Amino acid sequence: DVAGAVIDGAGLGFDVLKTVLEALGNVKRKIAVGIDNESGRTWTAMNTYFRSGTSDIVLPHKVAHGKALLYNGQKNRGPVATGVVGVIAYSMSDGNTLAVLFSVPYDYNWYSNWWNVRVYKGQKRANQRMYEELYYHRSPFRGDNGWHSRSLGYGLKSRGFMNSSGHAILEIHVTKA
Repeated sequence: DVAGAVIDGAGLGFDVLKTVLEALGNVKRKIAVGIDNESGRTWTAMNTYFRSGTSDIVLPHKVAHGKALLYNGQKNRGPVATGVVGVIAYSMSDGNTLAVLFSVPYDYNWYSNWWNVRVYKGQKRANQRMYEELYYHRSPFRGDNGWHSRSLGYGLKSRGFMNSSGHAILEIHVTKA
């Protein structure tokens, strides 16, 4: 229980991500993240940048082709009106970086769920700079209960889904172009 689980790629789906959410218990804002590695490359965890919110687990360290990683986060605990906003960075065996943005706001009167995926040339750690590119400059997807596809370059693509609520799930599949 130091890291999030690694499961058979084919196992990843809505019910797995709801089980992850349920284990966090009834906190106001929380996310279950599932990324299926069908990239044909091994991933090695770099880091998670939390702009807001926290996790009691670290990224699964090694995620082979054919494996999905499970991850989670939740709002900072106590009377702060914040959500859970951060960036996951994995190193790929080609020397590049797979980056995932998740954004779950406190106030749905004015803000909505957002996610993003991208491949960076070389070894790039998750930080505020990467958050700002993925959020403000690289056409994030809305957590609109819709599936979205994108060509990542570097011979990969993504297909993913995020729901629209404060109890958020983010399912992503990286496959071969």
